[PDB]
Amino acid sequence: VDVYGNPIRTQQLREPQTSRLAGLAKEFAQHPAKGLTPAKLARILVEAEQGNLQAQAELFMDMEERDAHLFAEMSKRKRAILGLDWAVEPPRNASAAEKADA
Amino acid sequence: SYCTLADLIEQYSEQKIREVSDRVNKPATTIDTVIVDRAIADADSEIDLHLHGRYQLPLASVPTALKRIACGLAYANLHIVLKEENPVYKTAEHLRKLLSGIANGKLSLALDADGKPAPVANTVQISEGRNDWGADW
Repeated sequence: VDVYGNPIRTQQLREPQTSRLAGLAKEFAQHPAKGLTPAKLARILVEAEQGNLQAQAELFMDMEERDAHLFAEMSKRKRAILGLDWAVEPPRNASAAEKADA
Repeated sequence: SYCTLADLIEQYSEQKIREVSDRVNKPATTIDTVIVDRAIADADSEIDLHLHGRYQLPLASVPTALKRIACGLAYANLHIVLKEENPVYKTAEHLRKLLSGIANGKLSLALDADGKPAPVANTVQISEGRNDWGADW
C-alpha cells in the first residue's frame, strides 16, 4: 500500500489516469490576465477559494510570463534548489537489509 | 400649437381678430382660419428657434407663459404692416425679450399644468469616469 494506507492495485498502473479524459489534452489557456482590473482579480481569487482553480492557475501562468522581475526571482529561487547535490540515506540505525534497500 | 384661435379671441376679443384676419371683405365678416393658423405656426416656429437649445422640440405640454408669448407673437404676425411705435410691436418685442432671457438661462420655463418641462441632456455629458482601484477590491 501507499504511505496513507489506501489499498494499492497494480492493475490500474498500466495506463495513466488521465488517458480516459482525452478532452483535457485539447484545452487551451484562456489568458485571464489580459484586461485585468482589481475587481476582476478579487473575483478570481474569491472564486478560487471556492474550488474554481482553473482561472487562478491560468492567471498565475500569465503573471509568471508577463513580469520579468517576478520571473527572474522565481527562476533564481528554483535554480538554487536544482543545483544541490542529493543522496538517499537509510533510516535511523538501519539494519543490513535496510542499508541494501537504500 | 402653443395657442389656438380660442386663445387669440379671448386675449384680443373676437372683433379685433376678425378685423385683422379678414382681408377680402370690407367691412370684415368672418375670421379666416388659414391666416390665423399660419400666424400661430410662425409664432411657434420663432419660439422653437429660441427654445431648441434647452428643451425638447415636440413639447408634450404647453406652459402658460408659452401660451401668452405665442398669442402675442401670433397677433403681431397678423399685421401686414407694423410700424416701430405700434404698441403691438412693443408687446412683441417684450415677449421676444422674455424668450431671449429664457434661452440665456436667466428665466426658467414654468410648469405646464402640474409637472416640469423636459430639459435637454446638453449639460449631462461627461466623459465616463475612470476610477479603477476604488471599487472595494
